[PDB]
Amino acid sequence: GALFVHRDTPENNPETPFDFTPENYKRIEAIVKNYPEGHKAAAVLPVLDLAQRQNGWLPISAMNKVAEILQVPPMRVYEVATFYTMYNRKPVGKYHIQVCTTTPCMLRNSDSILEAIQKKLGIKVGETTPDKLFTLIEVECLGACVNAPMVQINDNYYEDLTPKDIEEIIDELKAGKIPKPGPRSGRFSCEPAGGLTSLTEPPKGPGFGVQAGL
Amino acid sequence: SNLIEVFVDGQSVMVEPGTTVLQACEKVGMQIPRFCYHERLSVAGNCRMCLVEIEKAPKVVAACAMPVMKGWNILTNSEKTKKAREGVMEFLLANHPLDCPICDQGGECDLQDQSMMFGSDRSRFLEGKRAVEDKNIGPLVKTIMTRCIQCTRCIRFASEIAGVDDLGTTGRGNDMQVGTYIEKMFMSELSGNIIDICPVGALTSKPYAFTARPWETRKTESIDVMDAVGSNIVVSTRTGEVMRILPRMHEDINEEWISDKTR
Amino acid sequence: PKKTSFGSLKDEDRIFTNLYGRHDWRLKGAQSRGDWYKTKEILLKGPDWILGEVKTSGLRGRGGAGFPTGLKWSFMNKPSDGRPKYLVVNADEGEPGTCKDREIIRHDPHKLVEGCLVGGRAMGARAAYIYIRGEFYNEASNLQVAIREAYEAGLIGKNACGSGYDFDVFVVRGAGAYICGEETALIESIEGKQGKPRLKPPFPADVGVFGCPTTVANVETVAVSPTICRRGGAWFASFGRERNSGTKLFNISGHVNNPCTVEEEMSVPLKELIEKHAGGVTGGWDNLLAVIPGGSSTPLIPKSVCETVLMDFDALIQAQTGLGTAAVIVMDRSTDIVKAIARLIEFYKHESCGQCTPCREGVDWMNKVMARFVRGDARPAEIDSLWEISKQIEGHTICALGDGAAWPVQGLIRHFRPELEERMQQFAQQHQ
Amino acid sequence: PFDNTTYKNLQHHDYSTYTFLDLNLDLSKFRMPQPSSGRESPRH
Ligand SMILES: Cc1cc2nc3c(=O)[nH]c(=O)nc-3n(C[C@H](O)[C@H](O)[C@H](O)COP(=O)(O)O)c2cc1C
Ligand code: SF4
Ligand code: SF4
Ligand code: SF4
Ligand code: FES
Ligand code: FES
Ligand SMILES: [K+]
Repeated sequence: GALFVHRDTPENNPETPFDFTPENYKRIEAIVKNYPEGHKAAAVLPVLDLAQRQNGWLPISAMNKVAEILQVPPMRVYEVATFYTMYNRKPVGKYHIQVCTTTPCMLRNSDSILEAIQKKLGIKVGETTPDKLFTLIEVECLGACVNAPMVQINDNYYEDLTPKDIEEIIDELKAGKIPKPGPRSGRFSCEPAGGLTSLTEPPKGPGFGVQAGL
Repeated sequence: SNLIEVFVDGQSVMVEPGTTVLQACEKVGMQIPRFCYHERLSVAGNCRMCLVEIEKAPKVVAACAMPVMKGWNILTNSEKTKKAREGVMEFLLANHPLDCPICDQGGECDLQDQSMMFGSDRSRFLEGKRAVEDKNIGPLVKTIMTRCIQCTRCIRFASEIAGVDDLGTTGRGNDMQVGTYIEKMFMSELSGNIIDICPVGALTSKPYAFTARPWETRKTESIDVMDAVGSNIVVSTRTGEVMRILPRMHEDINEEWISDKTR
Repeated sequence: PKKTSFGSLKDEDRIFTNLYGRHDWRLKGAQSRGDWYKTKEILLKGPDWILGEVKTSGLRGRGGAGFPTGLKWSFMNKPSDGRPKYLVVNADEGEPGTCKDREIIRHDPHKLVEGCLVGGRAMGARAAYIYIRGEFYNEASNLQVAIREAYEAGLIGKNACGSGYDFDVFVVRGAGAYICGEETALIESIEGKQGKPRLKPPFPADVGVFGCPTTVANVETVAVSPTICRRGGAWFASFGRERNSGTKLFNISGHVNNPCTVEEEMSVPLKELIEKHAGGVTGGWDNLLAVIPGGSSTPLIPKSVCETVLMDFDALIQAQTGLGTAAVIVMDRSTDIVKAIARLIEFYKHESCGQCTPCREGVDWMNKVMARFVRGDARPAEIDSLWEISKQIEGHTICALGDGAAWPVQGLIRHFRPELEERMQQFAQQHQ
Repeated sequence: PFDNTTYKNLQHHDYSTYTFLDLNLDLSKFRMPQPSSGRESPRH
């Protein structure tokens, strides 16, 4: 969790059952073939991420299994697991809400988004609802700054958010439906709101402007 | 004829290619300050205590890792070098604990001594300090990890010399921690050597704890008889009693290591 | 002849013609807009011709440092020893305020893939690894779909585009770390370690990913290269002031009416860029407080500087800042400028890899001081103290993240020192 | 047929947990054989 030392518990110890399913073992094979022979350790990050997609989070047994598959020392897998922030070393809720609070999103009122989520779910930053459906955390810039304020829920970005929009999104999740990702304001992606200021003409076709000699 | 000419404060020295700036200064008897660098470990370049000015180069280089180039003039005592050392020493001491009276390293501490020779004489750090949990790695090496300066010497020793990959860093940034992550004992026949290489009191001898200060010991250079290698050792005594055993460098025998039984 | 006013880029001269994703992003749509056109001829022209075109265009790195691309890529133009050679495409995109590379990956993936091939050919690389930040999952999947289409059309893989050159494009996802955008930290992450930057030398072109010769290039730098080859370096070099050539993707965020991504000519005035494309500053130009012109790592500039500054590498260096990634963050007069910068320091504190002393300890130190400056719980002598601390970090670290955390502090102290002292005065009076 | 008014990047609304790794598994057949360092790992 917040700590970077591991203490065994009944729910997280070397004997906690974990193993890759037969389908994930085929995915691991293709992952490992993307790298030169003699450098299997390159597959630690994607294989560790796969273990988290199958299981939701990474028990210490999952880290040991990854180290065994790739034949790297287990400590070199613990270092990766604790270095990178997308690995969950404690269980998380079904929907991991990640709100960006870095300056560009703060300037467009990411706090009101954060305050709205806490009210609707009745939790605080870093908590899981007693249903174990939602976990709320703050994150650094998610790479969608022009669509601020925005959140990521699992793999999906939800952008151009107001307090009403995020509440609608959470209700859809609570009702067992995944809402559509992308801006909720009116625009589709990153174009300026209120009409295109560029790229309004039909794009040119092949060979336009090609230099002589080709 | 492969040697190249470089200068240390204007004095010419001929060095073979691949020699680092730090090694070039050694040849003229100048010891660059260091924490992470150890000549028997892989270069790390992370402590930044070895930063030095190259004449006409606007940026200081890490003397321990930078290969020296023909014609370079290394200024080991310029204001630019001295200000780099003072800055780095200041960062090292910001979160370091006020432990010298209770810390066994006191009196033979490279942090203490290099702070005296190369650091400022006062603090301008007005915040609270980091505090770290202690890790249990067996009955030989005590850990007080709040004193760790993250030089990674122990990690590189365990991996490269001892062939054990149990030590690493977990976390990131200011909360980066040296340890084993899980509860694990670093039991190797060469484990005790990480006490010597650790520049600070983070790793200390548990059997030796609290029994003596370095200045009061007498050094008797002697030989190990625990096996047939014949490791060279220093026997520390005080007022007629043996206090500890330390390695004594012998390039052709034990280098600067000893086994745990010897130690 | 030598145009002196820049901007007003026409649509025909825009490279990323699907920037807003209103046309098909898959192979058929990309080929209709001119992607993958005469790629075989470009590859057969040889590495020297491609590198010559890139050198002539005056292209500079779009990743934040702005090194001349043509010279940089030419480090790989050397005979092969035993080792393979690799092109690594930096799609980490972590700099706060920067979201341009996201648009390229999901809307013009085939420009990136074709750029990998052309750029890889110029360097003699056998494969391209595209490192994309782990959060960009849907963007990565779009890119993976486009790569599959390229393999099935014979454009990449064995005998790419029928040129006889073998090339692979791999996608590797990060796992949440801003430092993995740093070129050597990116390589370490691909090799399965913590993303901790390497010291240099060696340089990646000598010892890179898997210990092999490598070039790390930004997504935007790679994606423009096929067009620079098709339309010539001269055409690209005709935009912007000399040594600041080409078109550029700009993100405008913060307190503007229409935050947006847009492609505009290099050396365009900053004020014109905000007004024409972003719909002006919220509350009008007179409501502007400061701008961060190139992402979080560039020093902020105050309104007075923003009136006349041009958006290119040299112009912003004159303003004691930098172009960076060209991510313009606008702050109006209602902004708490101290809190805004204090939040960036907190970002760098959370992103420091912790490897080297001045950043591991120094950035955390600056974060604590800035937190007290926000509340005013400090004394004016600590301002010059903070300045000196930032100078002890800058230039003493392994990688440029330490520099990037020191520069915002220096910009705040340089341009808003009275605001700091005013707040210290308020706190003392209120508490006394 | 020049419609510059709809968003044509809707495919990712249907992506799932294993979309990325399924594409990588699909791509596996198109790759060139990897180079070799000459040993199973740096610890061999
Ligand atoms: C902390 C840090 C983060 C960086 N992040 C990125 C990034 O996300 N994308 C990028 O292209 N370059 C990034 N860079 C710059 C790269 O190290 C490198 O200069 C760049 O990828 C070179 O490509 P270019 O010459 O085409 O710009 C970063 C640098 C630092 C120090
Ligand atoms: S390690 Fe050195 S400086 Fe730190 S408390 Fe011990 S003796 Fe003092
Ligand atoms: S415990 Fe000692 S040797 Fe290991 S990293 Fe810390 S200071 Fe260095
Ligand atoms: S400057 Fe910071 S991020 Fe860069 S290597 Fe040093 S500690 Fe790591
Ligand atoms: S600052 Fe929030 S997405 Fe960039
Ligand atoms: S001794 Fe050179 S950086 Fe530590
Ligand atoms: K020690």
